[PDB]
Amino acid sequence: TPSMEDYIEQIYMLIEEKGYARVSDIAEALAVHPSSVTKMVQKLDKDEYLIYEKYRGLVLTSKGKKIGKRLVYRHELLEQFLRIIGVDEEKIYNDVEGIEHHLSWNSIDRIGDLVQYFEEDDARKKDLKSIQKKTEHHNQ
Amino acid sequence: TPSMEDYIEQIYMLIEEKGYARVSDIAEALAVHPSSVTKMVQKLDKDEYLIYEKYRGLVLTSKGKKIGKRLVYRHELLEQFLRIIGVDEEKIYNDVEGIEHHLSWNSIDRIGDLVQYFEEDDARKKDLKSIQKKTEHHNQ
Amino acid sequence: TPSMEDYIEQIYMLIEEKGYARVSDIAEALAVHPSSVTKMVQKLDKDEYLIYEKYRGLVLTSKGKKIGKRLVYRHELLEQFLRIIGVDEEKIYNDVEGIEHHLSWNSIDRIGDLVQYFEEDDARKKDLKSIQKKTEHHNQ
Amino acid sequence: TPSMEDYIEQIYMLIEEKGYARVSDIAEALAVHPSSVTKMVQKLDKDEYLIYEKYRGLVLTSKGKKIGKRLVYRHELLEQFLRIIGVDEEKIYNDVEGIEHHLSWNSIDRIGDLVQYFEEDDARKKDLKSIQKKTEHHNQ
Amino acid sequence: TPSMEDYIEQIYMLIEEKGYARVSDIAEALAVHPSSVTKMVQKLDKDEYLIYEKYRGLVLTSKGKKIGKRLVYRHELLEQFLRIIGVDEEKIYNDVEGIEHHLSWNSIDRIGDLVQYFEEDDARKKDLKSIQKKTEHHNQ
Amino acid sequence: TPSMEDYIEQIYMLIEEKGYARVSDIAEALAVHPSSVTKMVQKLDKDEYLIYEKYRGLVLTSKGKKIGKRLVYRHELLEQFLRIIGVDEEKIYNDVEGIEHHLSWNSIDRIGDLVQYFEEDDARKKDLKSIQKKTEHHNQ
Amino acid sequence: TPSMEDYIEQIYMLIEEKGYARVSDIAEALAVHPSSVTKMVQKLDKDEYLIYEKYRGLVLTSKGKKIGKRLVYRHELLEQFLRIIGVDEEKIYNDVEGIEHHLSWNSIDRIGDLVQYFEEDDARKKDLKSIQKKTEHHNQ
Amino acid sequence: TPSMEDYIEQIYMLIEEKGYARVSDIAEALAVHPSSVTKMVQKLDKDEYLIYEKYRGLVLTSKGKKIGKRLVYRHELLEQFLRIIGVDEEKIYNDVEGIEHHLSWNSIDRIGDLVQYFEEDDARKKDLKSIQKKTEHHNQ
DNA sequence: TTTTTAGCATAGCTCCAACTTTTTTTCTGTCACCTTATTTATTAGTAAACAGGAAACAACGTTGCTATAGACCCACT
DNA sequence: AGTGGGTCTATAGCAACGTTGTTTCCTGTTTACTAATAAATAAGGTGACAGAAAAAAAGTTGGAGCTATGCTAAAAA
Ligand SMILES: [Mn+2]
Ligand SMILES: [Mn+2]
Ligand SMILES: [Mn+2]
Ligand SMILES: [Mn+2]
Ligand SMILES: [Mn+2]
Ligand SMILES: [Mn+2]
Ligand SMILES: [Mn+2]
Ligand SMILES: [Mn+2]
Ligand SMILES: [Mn+2]
Ligand SMILES: [Mn+2]
Ligand SMILES: [Mn+2]
Ligand SMILES: [Mn+2]
Ligand SMILES: [Mn+2]
Ligand SMILES: [Mn+2]
Ligand SMILES: [Mn+2]
Ligand SMILES: [Mn+2]
Repeated sequence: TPSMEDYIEQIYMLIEEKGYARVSDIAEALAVHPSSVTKMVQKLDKDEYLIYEKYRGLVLTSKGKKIGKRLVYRHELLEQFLRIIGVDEEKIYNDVEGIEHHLSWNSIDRIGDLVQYFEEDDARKKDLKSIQKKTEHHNQ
Repeated sequence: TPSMEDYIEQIYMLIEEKGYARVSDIAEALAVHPSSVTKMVQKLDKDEYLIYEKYRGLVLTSKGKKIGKRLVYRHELLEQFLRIIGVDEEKIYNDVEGIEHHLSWNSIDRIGDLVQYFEEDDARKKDLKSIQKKTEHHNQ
Repeated sequence: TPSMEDYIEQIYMLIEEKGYARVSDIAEALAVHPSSVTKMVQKLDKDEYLIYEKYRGLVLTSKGKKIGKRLVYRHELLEQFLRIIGVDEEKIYNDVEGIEHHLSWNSIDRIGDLVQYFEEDDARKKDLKSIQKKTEHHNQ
Repeated sequence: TPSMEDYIEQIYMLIEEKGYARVSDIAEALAVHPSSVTKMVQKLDKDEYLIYEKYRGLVLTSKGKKIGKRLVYRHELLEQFLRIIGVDEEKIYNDVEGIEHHLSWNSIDRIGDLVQYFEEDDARKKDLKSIQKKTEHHNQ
Repeated sequence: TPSMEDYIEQIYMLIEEKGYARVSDIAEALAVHPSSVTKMVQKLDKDEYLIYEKYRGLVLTSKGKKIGKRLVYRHELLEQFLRIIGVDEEKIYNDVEGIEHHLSWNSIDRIGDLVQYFEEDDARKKDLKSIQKKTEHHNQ
Repeated sequence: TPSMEDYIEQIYMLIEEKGYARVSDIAEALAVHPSSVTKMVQKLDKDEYLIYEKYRGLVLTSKGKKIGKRLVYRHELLEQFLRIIGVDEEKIYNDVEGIEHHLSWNSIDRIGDLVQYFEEDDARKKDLKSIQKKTEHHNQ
Repeated sequence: TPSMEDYIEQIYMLIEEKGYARVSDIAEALAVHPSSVTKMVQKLDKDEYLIYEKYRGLVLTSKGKKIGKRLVYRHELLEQFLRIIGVDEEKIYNDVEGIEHHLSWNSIDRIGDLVQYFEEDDARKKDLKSIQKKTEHHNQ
Repeated sequence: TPSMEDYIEQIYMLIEEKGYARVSDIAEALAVHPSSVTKMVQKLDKDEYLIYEKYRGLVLTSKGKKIGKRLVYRHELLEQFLRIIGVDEEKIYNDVEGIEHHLSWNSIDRIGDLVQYFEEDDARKKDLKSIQKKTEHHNQ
C-alpha cells in the first residue's frame, strides 16, 4: 500500500528534521484528520516498523530507518530530476508526491542515470534549454 | 477524476483499433466487473462526453474524440520516453498506466522536449547506455 | 444477387447514420427474421465484403464502403428523380426500393442527366406541372 | 404476383400476333421449362382468366383480354419513353421487362404525360440531346 | 372442288369458335384420317388461302376469311330455311352438309328471299303447318 | 354406292327411250371410257340387277325396272321443282344430277309436297316471282 | 545550581534510553509537579542548553549532550564505586543521587583511580571483604 | 534535618575546644546571621537537645553530647579518609562538610574499614600513589 | 562603647487548582467493489413448404409408303 | 363400232417416328420456428475510509502560601 510508504517517508523526514515525530505535525503534513493518523500508526505498529507508546510517541526501527532513507533518496532524486528539466517549483512537489508511489525501482535507476549524464556536462543542459525555448516559441 | 480520463482513453483506443467499443472488451481491458463499466458509462453520459444507447452501445463525441486523442498522444510519448532510457518492456505499460494520471501537462511537455533532444542525436543515447552500464556494474 | 446489394446498402446507411450496425436494427429495417440476417452476414463474410465477429458485430471494408456509397448515391438520385415528377411520398420509397436492383447503370446515368436538365431551369418544371394538371383533369 | 401479369401479357401479345397461343412458344418466350408453363396455365385457369383444354390449348377471356390490352399499352409506352431519352435498344427490352411489374399506375400516368409533353415539341428533344452530349463529354 | 370449300368452312368455323384450329380437331370434325388433313392443308397452302407452319399450325388469310364468312352465312341460312319448314333436326345438318356444295348462288339468294318472306309474317307459317298436317294425315 | 344408282337410272331411261341399251351410248351419256362401263356392267351383273350377254347386250330385271322407275320419278320431280322456282335451265340438269344421290327419300317427299302445294295455286307462284324480283333488284 | 545539572542528567539519560524526552516522564522520574518541570525547562531554554517547542517537546544541544554524557559517566562510576565496597543496592541509588552534586571533579578522579586500582586485582577485594567481615563481627 | 545535626556538631566542637559556646562564634563558624542562629537554638531547645538561657547561653545535654561525639568521630574519619587518598587540603573541609549529612552509617563503617585496611600497611599506600601518578600522567 | 534580639521587608520556590491544547476511542455515516440474479440480444440447428428443373411418359402430328379405284389412252375384234 | 389389255395418277389405310404436351419425381432453396448462449442491465450486501464528536490526558498558566536571607533599629555587659 502506497499510504504505508508515504507515512514512513514523512515520519522519517520529520524525525531527521526535528529529532522527534508528533501526531499533530504528521496530520498537518499529510492534511488528514489525527484519527486517521492514529489508525495508521497502530497499523504500522502491527507491522513492526516502529514502536508506539500509548501517549508518549513513536520511535522508528532499523528496518524503518532504512526504508525511510531509501524513500527520501528517491524523493530527492525525483525533485532534482524534475528541477533539471525546468519545471515550475510550485508543481514540482505535487508531481513528485503524486508519482513517487507508482514508479518502479528500475525507472528510478534510469532517472538517476539520466541525472548523472546531464550533471557531468553543462553544454547538454544549455542545448536542452535552447531547444526548449525554440519549441516553446509556439506558446509565446 | 483520473478514472474518467482512463475510461475515455481506453474507449478512444478501442474505437480506433476495432471500429466499435463493447462493454465486455472495456471490462476485460480495465479488469473490472461489467456492472462498474455500466455505471461509468452512465456517469460519462451524464457528462455529455459520449452518447449511450440502452442495449446498442456507445459513440464518442467530438470533445471526447479530442480528449482521447490527447490522452493517447500522452500515453504513447510516455511509452517512448520510458523505452528510450532502457526500462524493461514488462513494467513499461504498468508504470505508464500508473503515472499517466498524476502528471501535469508541463511535465509532459518537458518529457517530449527531452525525447526530441535525445532523438536528434544517437551519440547522446550511446553515451547514456555507456554510463548506465558503467554505473550498473555494481548490480553485476 | 440483388439481396447482397440491398444488405450492403442497408448496412452502409445504418453505419453512416448511427456509427455502428446491429443485427436487430438490420432485421427491423429489412423486415426479416434475425436468423436470415445472420445467414446473410455469414455469406457476405465469405465474400470478404465485411469483417464479422462472432458476438461483437460487423465492420465494413473499403470495397464495401465504395459499393455502399455508390448504392446510396443511386438510391438518393432515384428518390430525387421520383420526387421531381410529383409522385406521392408514401409510395416513393417503396418504388425506389423495388426498382433499385433491376436497373442498369446506363439508365441511372440517363436519370441523373434528366434530373440535371430539369434542375437548371424551373420553367420546365412549371410547364411539366401545368401539362400534368391539364392531362389529369380526366381523373378529376 | 408479377408472374401472373407477365404470363397474361405474353399470352395476349402472342395471340394478337399469331392468332393462337402454344405452350412451346410461351416457354421459349419466357425461357422457362414447359412444365412450369403447364403449372402456370393450370393456376391461371383456377383464377378464371382463361379457358384451357387438356390437349387442345388456351383461349383468353374478356377480363383477360382487357388486362392484356392494358399491360401491352403499359409495355409499349414504357418502350417509347425509354427510346425517347436515347437509351441503347439492346437494353431497352430488358429494362422494360424488369421494371414493368414494380411500377405503380400513377407512375405510368406520369410517364405518359412526360412522353406527351416531349412529343408535341421537337425543340425540347433537341435541347435534351444537346445537354446530354455536353454532360456526357466526360465519358468521351 | 367442293372439298376445298368444305375444309375452308370448317377451318373458319373452328377458328371463330375456339380461336385456333388444330389438325386433330379438323380430322375429327370431317371424320377423316389426319394424313388426308395434312395433304389438304398442304394443297390449300399451295393455293395461298392460308399460311401453314411445319409443326405450329395454320392461320387464315383475308381472302380465306371472306370465303369462310360467306360459306358460314350460306350454311346458317340453309339451316334456318330447313328448320322453317319443319324438318327433323337430326337430318337437318346432314342434308345441309350434303347440299351446301352443289347449289348455285342464285338458288341461295332465292332461298334467302323465301326465308325473308316467311319471316315477316307468322300467319303464312301457321297456314303452312296446317296444310302440312292436313296433307300428312295420310302418313298417320 | 351412288354410281350404281346413276348407272341403273341411265340404263332404264335409255331403254325406255330407245328400246335397247348400248355400251357406247351409256359411255357417251356418262362421259366415261367404255372400259369403265364394261366394269360397271359386270359388277351390276354380279348384283343380279340385269342380265348381260358377252357380246349381245344388257336386259334389265323386274327389280332393276322398279329401281329405275323410282329413280326416274325422283329425277323428274327434282327437275320440276328446280324449274318451278325459276333457275336457269342450263344449270338445272347439272344440279339435279349432282344432288340426286345425296338426298334422302324424306327430303324427296317434302319436295314433292312443296311442288303439289305450289301447283294447285298460281297466285303463290306469282307472289314468289314478285318477291324474287323485289329482292333481286340488288343484283340489277 | 545542582538542580540544573540534575535535570540535564535526567533528560540526557531519558533521551538515550527512550529516544525522546517527555514532560510527564521527567516529572515522574524527579517526583515533582509538572509545573515545576515546565518552569525548569523554560529556565534551561533561557540558558541555551536545549531547544524547547511550545507543545512539541525538547531537544538537547551539543553542549547539553557533552554535559549529560559527563554527568552520566560520573553517576555510573559513583554507582560502581559504591557497589565495589559492598553497600546494599537499595540505598546505593539514593546515596549517589544525594552526593553527585556536592562532589568536586578532583574527588571524582580520585574515586575513579581507586576503582581502577581495585579492579585490576581481585585479591585486594577479597582481603577487603575479609577485613569487613572481621570488623563487622561486632554487628553480628 | 541535616541542619540540626550540623548545628549540634558545631556546638559540640566549639564547647570541646573553648569550654563554652557563644552565639557570635556559632554564627561566624556557620556564616549565617545571628537571627537564624537564635531561631535554630530555640528550635533545638524545643527538641530538648540542649538547655538555653535567655541571655546567658547554651549547655548541651547527655544525648546532645553523645550525638556530637558521634558526629565529630564521623567528621574526623571522613577527613582522614579524604587525606589518605591525596586530595588537596583546601577542598577537603568543604567536601567533608558537604557530604557528611547525606551519607548512611553503613557507608561510614565501610569507609572506616577501608581506612583501617590502608593504615595497617604502607606498601598499599605507596602502590596507590604510584598508580595515581601513572594515571595522572595524562594531566601533566 | 560594642554585641543580642525583634520585628520589617523583600525574595524566588513550591504547590493547588483551574484552564486550554493535544491524543485516543468509539460512533456514524458514506462510495467501492464484489457477488448474485434477472433480462434480453445473438447463434445454431431444425423441420417444413415450396419452385423449378430433369427425366420420364402419354398423346399428337407428320412423311412417306404402299393398297385400291376412277379416268385415260390404244389397240383389237 | 364395241371390247380387252396395258398406263396414269388420286385417294386412302398404315406404320413408324419424332415431336409436343402432361405427369412424376428429385433437389436444392427459401422460410417460419425453437431452444441455447452469451452479453447487457438492475438489485443487493459487506466493507474500508474519512468526519465528527466525545473523552481522557497532557501541557500551560495564574495565582497563593512558605521559608530564606538581608535591613534597621532598641536593649543589654
Ligand atoms: Mn515523498
Ligand atoms: Mn507521497
Ligand atoms: Mn493510458
Ligand atoms: Mn490509466
Ligand atoms: Mn435502396
Ligand atoms: Mn432494396
Ligand atoms: Mn412486358
Ligand atoms: Mn415482364
Ligand atoms: Mn357446311
Ligand atoms: Mn360440307
Ligand atoms: Mn339422274
Ligand atoms: Mn346422277
Ligand atoms: Mn545522577
Ligand atoms: Mn541528582
Ligand atoms: Mn562536620
Ligand atoms: Mn556540615
